[PDB]
Amino acid sequence: PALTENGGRRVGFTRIQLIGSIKKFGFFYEWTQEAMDFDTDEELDS
Amino acid sequence: TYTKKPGIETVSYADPYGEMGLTSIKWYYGSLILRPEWIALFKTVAA
Repeated sequence: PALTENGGRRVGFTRIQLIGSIKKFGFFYEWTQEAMDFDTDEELDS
Repeated sequence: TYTKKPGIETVSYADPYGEMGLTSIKWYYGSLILRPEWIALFKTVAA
């Protein structure tokens, strides 16, 4: 900058934007009754 | 008379830094000649 003894005439300022996002996630599994009754292990569900 | 010393003033969109000073003199003048015949004027050329 150079302020002469006269003066009379600059700076500005800016801001930026940040954007996120929420994404859904999940899964599942299935089993039959016979799988539980006739299984070698009796704690398979656990 | 008015006077704006440099500082917070002149400080304006013209001069944001406000480095100028100002002093003014104004007055009102006016006269009427009641009797012009009472006023005498002679003209001449000198050396």
